[PDB]
Amino acid sequence: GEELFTGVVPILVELDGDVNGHKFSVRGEGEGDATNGKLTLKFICTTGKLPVPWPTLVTTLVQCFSRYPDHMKRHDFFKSAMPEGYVQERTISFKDDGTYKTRAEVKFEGDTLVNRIELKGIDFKEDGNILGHKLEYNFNSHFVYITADKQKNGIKANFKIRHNVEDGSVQLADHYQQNTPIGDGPVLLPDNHYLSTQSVLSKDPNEKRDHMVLLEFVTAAGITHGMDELYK
Ligand code: NA
Repeated sequence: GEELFTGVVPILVELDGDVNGHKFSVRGEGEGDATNGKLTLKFICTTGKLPVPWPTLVTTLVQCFSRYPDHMKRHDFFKSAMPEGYVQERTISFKDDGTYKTRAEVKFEGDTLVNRIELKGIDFKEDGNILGHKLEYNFNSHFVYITADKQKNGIKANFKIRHNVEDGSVQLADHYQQNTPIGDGPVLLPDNHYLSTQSVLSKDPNEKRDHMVLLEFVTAAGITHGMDELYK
């Protein structure tokens, strides 16, 4: 629950991926400050050069660090499932191109929040925007729409990621997401709401490996009951 996130929490991220047969691994380390909604992470492709653009992996590479307003805390499924954790699965459909399917487990190893991911990508075009590395190294702001999934005792989400392309166009990546708690502990199943996300991608000038430095800010919104400063 909430008590596990009141301070700064170390994060580890591990990703094993296969896109069109290209096998790669990514490791990340950093920390999260859920009280402010802030993540700071650095990711390295430990197998060598990454075969897809780093921005395509941002959403896959810990929504338990979202800042939920006080009046919305009872709608925070992600923290409610901690420390035992949750499974997060997605299908990501790149318009006019291939698809990623991802399965991750997000849980605590003691003080550290760990996101361990398997990713499979298929049907990508060899000189599409992904395998052709035509996406700009930057990231837009989005809304993540959450609803409860009673049957699976978890949540579903949907959203559309917009990836800038180097020729000025936009590459859409449609996200379908399901989260299921690990084990049988009680959880908070929320009313419909959304996350508001913002991200900054950068590079470490002293890092020669293929890598991504990430700053991310996420808050929850879409419910107003109990937010008394809004009465005025
Ligand atoms: Na919360």
